[PDB]
Amino acid sequence: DSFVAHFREAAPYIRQMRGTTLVAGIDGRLLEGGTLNKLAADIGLLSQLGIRLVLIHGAYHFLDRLAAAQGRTPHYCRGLRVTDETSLGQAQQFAGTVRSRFEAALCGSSVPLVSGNFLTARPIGVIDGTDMEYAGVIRKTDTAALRFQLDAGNIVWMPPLGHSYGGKTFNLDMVQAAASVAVSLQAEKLVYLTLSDGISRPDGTLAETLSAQEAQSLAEHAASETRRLISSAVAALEGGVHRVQILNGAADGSLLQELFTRNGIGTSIAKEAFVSIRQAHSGDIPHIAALIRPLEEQGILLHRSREYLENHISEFSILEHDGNLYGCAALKTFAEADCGEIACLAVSPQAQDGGYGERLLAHIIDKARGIGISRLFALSTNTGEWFAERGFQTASEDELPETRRKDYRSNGRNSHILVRRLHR
Amino acid sequence: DSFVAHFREAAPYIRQMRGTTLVAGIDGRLLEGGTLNKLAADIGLLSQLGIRLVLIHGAYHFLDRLAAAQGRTPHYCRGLRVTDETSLGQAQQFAGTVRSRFEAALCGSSVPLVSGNFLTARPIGVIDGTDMEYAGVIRKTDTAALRFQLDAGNIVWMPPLGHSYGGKTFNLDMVQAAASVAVSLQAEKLVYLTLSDGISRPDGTLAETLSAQEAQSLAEHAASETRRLISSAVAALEGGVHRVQILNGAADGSLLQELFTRNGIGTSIAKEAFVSIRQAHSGDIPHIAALIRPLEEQGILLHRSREYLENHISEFSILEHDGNLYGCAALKTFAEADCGEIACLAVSPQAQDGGYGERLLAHIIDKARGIGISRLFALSTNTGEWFAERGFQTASEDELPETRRKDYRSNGRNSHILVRRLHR
Amino acid sequence: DSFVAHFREAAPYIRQMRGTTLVAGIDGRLLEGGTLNKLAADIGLLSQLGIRLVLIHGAYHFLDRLAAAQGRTPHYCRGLRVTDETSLGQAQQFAGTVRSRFEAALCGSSVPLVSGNFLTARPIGVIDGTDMEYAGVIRKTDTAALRFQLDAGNIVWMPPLGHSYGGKTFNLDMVQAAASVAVSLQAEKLVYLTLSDGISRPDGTLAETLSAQEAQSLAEHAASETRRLISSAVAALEGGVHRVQILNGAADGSLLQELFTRNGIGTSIAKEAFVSIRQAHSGDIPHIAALIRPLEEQGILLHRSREYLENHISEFSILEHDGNLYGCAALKTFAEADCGEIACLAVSPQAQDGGYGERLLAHIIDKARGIGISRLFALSTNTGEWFAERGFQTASEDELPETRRKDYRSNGRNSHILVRRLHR
Amino acid sequence: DSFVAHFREAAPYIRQMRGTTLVAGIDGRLLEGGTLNKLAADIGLLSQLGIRLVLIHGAYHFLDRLAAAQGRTPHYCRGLRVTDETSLGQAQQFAGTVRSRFEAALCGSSVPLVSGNFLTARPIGVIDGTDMEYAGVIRKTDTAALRFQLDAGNIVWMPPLGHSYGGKTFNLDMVQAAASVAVSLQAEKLVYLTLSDGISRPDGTLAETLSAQEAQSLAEHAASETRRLISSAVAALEGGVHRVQILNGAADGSLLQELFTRNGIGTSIAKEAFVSIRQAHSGDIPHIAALIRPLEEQGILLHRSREYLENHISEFSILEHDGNLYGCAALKTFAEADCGEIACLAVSPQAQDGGYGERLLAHIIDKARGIGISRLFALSTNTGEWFAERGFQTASEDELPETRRKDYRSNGRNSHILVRRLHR
Ligand SMILES: CC(=O)SCCNC(=O)CCNC(=O)[C@@H](O)C(C)(C)COP(=O)(O)OP(=O)(O)OC[C@H]1O[C@@H](n2cnc3c(N)ncnc32)[C@H](O)[C@@H]1OP(=O)(O)O
Ligand SMILES: CC(=O)SCCNC(=O)CCNC(=O)[C@@H](O)C(C)(C)COP(=O)(O)OP(=O)(O)OC[C@H]1O[C@@H](n2cnc3c(N)ncnc32)[C@H](O)[C@@H]1OP(=O)(O)O
Ligand SMILES: CC(=O)SCCNC(=O)CCNC(=O)[C@@H](O)C(C)(C)COP(=O)(O)OP(=O)(O)OC[C@H]1O[C@@H](n2cnc3c(N)ncnc32)[C@H](O)[C@@H]1OP(=O)(O)O
Ligand SMILES: CC(=O)SCCNC(=O)CCNC(=O)[C@@H](O)C(C)(C)COP(=O)(O)OP(=O)(O)OC[C@H]1O[C@@H](n2cnc3c(N)ncnc32)[C@H](O)[C@@H]1OP(=O)(O)O
Repeated sequence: DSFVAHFREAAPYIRQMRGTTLVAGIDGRLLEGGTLNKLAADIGLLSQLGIRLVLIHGAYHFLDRLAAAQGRTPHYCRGLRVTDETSLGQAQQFAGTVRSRFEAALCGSSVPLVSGNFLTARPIGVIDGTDMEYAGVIRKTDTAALRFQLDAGNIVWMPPLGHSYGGKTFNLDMVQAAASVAVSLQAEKLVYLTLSDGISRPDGTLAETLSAQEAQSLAEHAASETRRLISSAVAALEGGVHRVQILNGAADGSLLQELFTRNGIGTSIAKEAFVSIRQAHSGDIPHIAALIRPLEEQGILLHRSREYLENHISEFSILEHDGNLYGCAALKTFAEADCGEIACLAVSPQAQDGGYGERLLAHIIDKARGIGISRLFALSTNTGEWFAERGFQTASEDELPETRRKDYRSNGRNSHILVRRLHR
Repeated sequence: DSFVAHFREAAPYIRQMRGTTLVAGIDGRLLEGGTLNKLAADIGLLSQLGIRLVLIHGAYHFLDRLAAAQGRTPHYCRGLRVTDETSLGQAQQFAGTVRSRFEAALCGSSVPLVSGNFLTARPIGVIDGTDMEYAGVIRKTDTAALRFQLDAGNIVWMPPLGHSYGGKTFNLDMVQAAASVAVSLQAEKLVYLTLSDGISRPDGTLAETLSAQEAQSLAEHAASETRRLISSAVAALEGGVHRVQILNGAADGSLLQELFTRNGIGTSIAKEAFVSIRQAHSGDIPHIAALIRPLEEQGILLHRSREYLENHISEFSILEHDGNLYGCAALKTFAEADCGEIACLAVSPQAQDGGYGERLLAHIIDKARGIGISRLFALSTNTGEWFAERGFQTASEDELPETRRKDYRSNGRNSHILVRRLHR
Repeated sequence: DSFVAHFREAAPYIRQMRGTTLVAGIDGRLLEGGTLNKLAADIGLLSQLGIRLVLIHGAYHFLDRLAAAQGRTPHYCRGLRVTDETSLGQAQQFAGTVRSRFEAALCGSSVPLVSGNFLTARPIGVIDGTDMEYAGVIRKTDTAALRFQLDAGNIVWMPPLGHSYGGKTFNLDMVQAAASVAVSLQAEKLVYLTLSDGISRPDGTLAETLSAQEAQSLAEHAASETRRLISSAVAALEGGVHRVQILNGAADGSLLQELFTRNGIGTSIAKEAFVSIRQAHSGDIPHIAALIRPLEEQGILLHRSREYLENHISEFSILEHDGNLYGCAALKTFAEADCGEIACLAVSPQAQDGGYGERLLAHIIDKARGIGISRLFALSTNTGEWFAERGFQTASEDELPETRRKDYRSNGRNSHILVRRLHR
Repeated sequence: DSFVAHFREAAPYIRQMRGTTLVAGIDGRLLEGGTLNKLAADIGLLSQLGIRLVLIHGAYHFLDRLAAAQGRTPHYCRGLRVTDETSLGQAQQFAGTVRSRFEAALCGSSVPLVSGNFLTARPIGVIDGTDMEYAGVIRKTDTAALRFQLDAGNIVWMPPLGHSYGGKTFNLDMVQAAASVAVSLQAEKLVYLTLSDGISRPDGTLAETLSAQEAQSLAEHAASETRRLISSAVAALEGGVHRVQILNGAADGSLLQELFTRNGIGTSIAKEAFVSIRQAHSGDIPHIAALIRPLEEQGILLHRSREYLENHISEFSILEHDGNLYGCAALKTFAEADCGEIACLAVSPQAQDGGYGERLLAHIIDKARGIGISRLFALSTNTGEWFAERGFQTASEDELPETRRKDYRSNGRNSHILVRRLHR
């Protein structure tokens, strides 16, 4: 399209991303090519948009491309890399050349860029018999100092090197280090810039959007490298990071396409919290009753009787935690096979505003879908916009299933009626 | 001595140094030896004492120790270094290894250390026919960003590398770069840590304390390397830096001995501002008269007559600028050859508090010294402590030269009498 | 030694002390002598080093030296002082002269010094029949206002006087007031400057370092004055203050020697928290098992069997709280009587980072010492530096007790071996 | 009146006083009586109203009431006080008792009150032969530290004591010290709380409102004590203080009545800047012409001709500085003896907004008054509210002097007409 249409398309994601923190793990290959000026520029822009940036790069591949040309062969283990003194020394060289060239590339074509001693490392030690020598993992990250630079508006640049209190230096694994830094900062987003296009499924298809479970279950059959991504992306989510993303850093302007279109072009991973939602039974009736009574009493929910719940308990879903129930929601069916109706949606006032509402609606929508329903009605007297704001369009008596149009007239509430269309 | 005596000796310099900025130019040799853990520790301490630190290191010697072992020979010019692409690339390697090892050394045996893209460079260009290729000099230093890190309490670490807006990188001369950064920050002190003990004089003697003139005149006969120090130290002073210092970074704990003892152990350089102080003549009498009248009229200065100034004008010194006079001061002599007396010391109220007072006293003391006087009296009614605070001890009528003891009794002012001893 | 050696010796304590708060209770005798210029200077320095200072002085002795010369005799009670209106009035005089002279002494030989109405007092009331009249104790300290002055870098000076909301003034006991102010500020250190050298033991020996228990048990046989110190020093520790210290304010530069040498020269008191550490029994095995399993499973701890723990349960120590166990650690012995080995050291992840690790190592070291062991080995695969950092030096297969060298080869883990020497 | 009417009366002065600084010099007698609780309360309130308070008290009278009861007699000189060591020591006692009791009184019947070492003193030295011993005057006030406490909302309390850098203490004269502190802070108001009702005139009348000149000329015949007030109040004004005030601190709630009523009850002093305003002559015509032309050209001022100014130059006043003119203003008279008219009022755009406008109107009003005019008209097309806002009420053609009503109709401008009444 036109410039304007594209700019307006990006606007909502610009809104979201603003004043948010984003930790980028970057493959060290991308710091050498012509792939460098391009992505320095894209990072520049990210800065220009009020995004707080932390950047970490790896060095494994450079190290190896020096081992190879040297006669030496690299040993990895549990996926990590045995780093001797000489190659630890070469990684400090590499970090100096990559940071300086990223800087030059960042300056010409003035964004404040900063670096410091934020990471303290300790040696991974020995694994399965094998000494990881100078392979480190992060022991203690200085979260305050970093916030402080990011507060100032500075982009933070981190090499894959931590220091120990014995005055030693340890090579860090970029992929797990970026995950750990993101967890410390509670970053809204962790972005891994790799050399592939996201993460594939069994047969060839690039996985757009994945839950942590689904990612988890891809890994059973996936190549070891992408196995390590997912495991680090899973641990990050579990640690607090709202969203992790895998892209191809080599594919021109991929970074921008991911962040600022509904599409994206790589893979995106997110963890739903635990939300036991189960089909109700006669045991739950006093609980639903207690929850729902005061809302009836206030005119928010249609009067009911215990008889109705006894005889209708199979259209009810409940949301529980540690036994106790915090929500419920019903689905009514009708003579018309295309229609459903979500009713008696409620959540404890004390567990309100945490997404329980949304999870119950989702659950009933999947329940409705799974039985052929393509039009979900909601009839509400004081909560219409909650539904309006979640895909429900305004409707009318005459659009309702015949019998419901009946009960609507004779119940007297003059509630607002809404429908949402559900597809294949 | 004991710990306590040493700690109390350091206290006054600790007072001075606190919250003050200090830019250290460091020879890159000192970043490799066992000379590294030692001086990381001393810099640590400096930090611990509330000193704002900027650190810059050179790379010339490392570069050369790579040219030599390569077959290549290094060309310098007007004292600077022709840096080709390959050696520019090696200086980025060097900076990564030196910053990482200084860090490790700084961490073990936690001080906040920071680095960023504060320098923009431009190529020195061509000199006397010779292309300096990638030899840069600083074009624009980001003074705000630096203050901001130093305000936070961070030690700033700078490599000898600036970036251009064409996305190129230029090797910087440490010695002149540290001078330029210090000038930008208006640092109170610029410290060059070298491999010699300060700067020698003609015959062998280490020059403790030098004015910029005196340094300037040593350089006519001095080795080119120390010639370049002095020229950069001179330009720094002229630019605002209150004090520049040359030490031996290799000599264990030299840094600490310089800053925190009256002694020091290297050389220290400072510029007096311009202070035309000349022997008065009959032309100045109305000016002195005008200056001095209102103070007489107030009881601060002994009454006088124009006759006295006419006939006594040769014991008077005046301080001038752009013709106009801002101060004067007399020296009286007596039958006793060991005695003098500073009198009629005065400075315009509008040029007060800038050191003019002090310069006039100094000048009369040199005048007194040069004629064999070893005891300078001052007789003041409302300004005793100005003299007390500058080496004058309390005295009495009976200590005065006989005739002055006479005039003292019969002038009636009951001014306080002070003396200062002056030696060989 | 030399200046440099002394300065480097002080550096680590300078590091510690920086930005830390220190409340000094000062005997009012020390505010009169030649002991005043000396310790104003030392306090000056303390300021110069970034230490936040609160200062409180007493007046009892001055009051008494006025009662005596007056005919009057002073009555104390439960160790405190009955202050009538007239002597309350004289303590306000004393505070004005002592604050003014401390100031003058502080200014000449410029540190920001501040004072205000931070203390509200209430009357101690009546004790054992006796009216303490104008003897107050602190009712409410304005902790915010004080932090605020200390944040500004000001030294706070407090007289032993609080005000009541009835508009009355109450004399405060310096020793207990300094303890209360320190508790409010949660100061890292409380320092009492007295006229003796610390606190003695039964027979003559100056007690260098004491736990609160040990101090507590000295007091059963100690002179009443030092009894009151310890009781106030104990309550301070219990209240949060990390460390309280008793010195001789009269002994020149004692203050500096305490803070900045390993030695010190007075007495120092600290409270260990509660840390039930007991010899394990067959009941603890499932708990240790549960703790230790997942670490085995991860390769951090040597595989074991329940049989081993059943038959080896006597070399195990466990750390408990409210029944539940949070840590364990074993000591192995060998045919060589000089050798031991700490093994199976572990702490719950949820109670990690609170010093439990350290307490278990300490406990096993005392256990090893008490049975003649002078060389403690530790064999760790992924936790060597935890031991390196706590007095363990690197070792080798050949240094191990013969049998352990055996098991080491044939267990296959290629863990790192460390030893620590333990003396008499 | 009623509470409401009084509160509304105070409101406008509350507006003015808010966030403004007020330095109070307080006679030390007022710190002892029942006059203490009363004025602590009134100062309290002042604080409660957002007024930044600095308070300084004297001690002379207490000192003397100790000299008298001792046999000793006090010597003053040029109005100041010879303070020996013993009485310097007693003033430190006095300051401790007065600050403590003011505090108690301030607390009961919680306002933050602060004190520190803001003053450095130097000895007045010797005057007219006489040694002022420990009589000091302020050498350097720490203006930053004080602003900083006042910024925090703290009331600052200062004793009449400064310290020297020789570690000595000097008694300060409250009256001149408060003037010097006020000048440093550029305080909006300096308030001297004495034991009389303001400053009298020749015959008995309390002087309400005085210019610095008028105060100056009262002093030729005034008692020495009030002579010293005026001289210190004059120097303060000249130094920047907008307004100094003399009250009776003993008269209950005088402080409040001064600040918050149009009345006041003591005396108030203010300095007009220099404002050469002189009757114009034929020399000024080109200058007025140049000033006034562009405003005519814009429709702001009635067209004129040079002829009119030539023949009418005697009704013109001009405001000059260094020769150059910055303003002018005319007064027209009419057949009606009660009428005047201010016209052709103008000020250079470059000297606008500094009160020149106001000074010209004032000058013409005095000119009009002095010739019997009781109704000043102003006819303006684009500047009515400037006049509305300065005592002019709206009027109409028919209210104008007959001839002016004529010229008004036939000039065509439909300017707005305003009048101001002027009385005896
Ligand atoms: C068809 C029907 O069943 S009609 C009956 C609907 N149920 C009721 O009205 C019961 C009373 N209300 C509730 O119980 C509400 O908590 C629910 C069920 C609507 C939503 O529960 P939650 O767990 O709080 O839902 P969820 O957390 O997903 O959404 C919370 C958001 O809904 C918004 N919301 C809550 N009530 C309303 C409302 N009455 N109108 C508009 N928005 C609302 C909240 O403000 C909150 O806003 P936010 O996104 O800006 O923070
Ligand atoms: C023996 C004799 O001639 S007696 C006559 C001495 N002359 C007079 O008293 C004339 C009146 N005073 C002056 O003219 C003063 O300016 C002088 C001549 C004493 C000093 O002139 P400056 O150029 O201001 O001297 P300089 O700048 O070196 O020192 C200024 C410092 O002196 C301090 N100083 C100035 N006057 C005095 C004083 N009367 N007492 C104590 N210290 C003083 C100022 O406070 C300033 O203090 P700082 O170091 O804290 O900022
Ligand atoms: C010989 C042997 O038994 S080998 C087996 C050692 N045990 C294990 O490795 C079990 C896994 N690790 C643990 O259980 C760790 O908690 C322990 C036992 C080593 C220490 O427990 P804690 O109660 O946390 O000890 P403590 O609180 O005294 O010390 C905590 C500090 O140790 C540091 N530390 C923890 N693990 C390590 C490690 N693997 N390497 C280096 N330092 C470490 C922590 O970072 C923390 O650092 P800090 O001082 O900068 O805050
Ligand atoms: C009857 C007659 O002579 S009509 C002709 C009046 N003269 C003109 O209009 C000439 C154009 N204006 C001027 O020359 C204006 O500067 C003057 C003469 C009105 C005032 O001159 P100043 O020296 O600026 O007067 P002064 O400093 O006492 O007052 C300045 C204030 O007047 C206010 N003021 C200035 N012009 C106007 C205006 N046109 N209307 C309302 N208020 C105004 C300014 O905003 C300023 O406001 P402040 O008090 O909020 O800061």
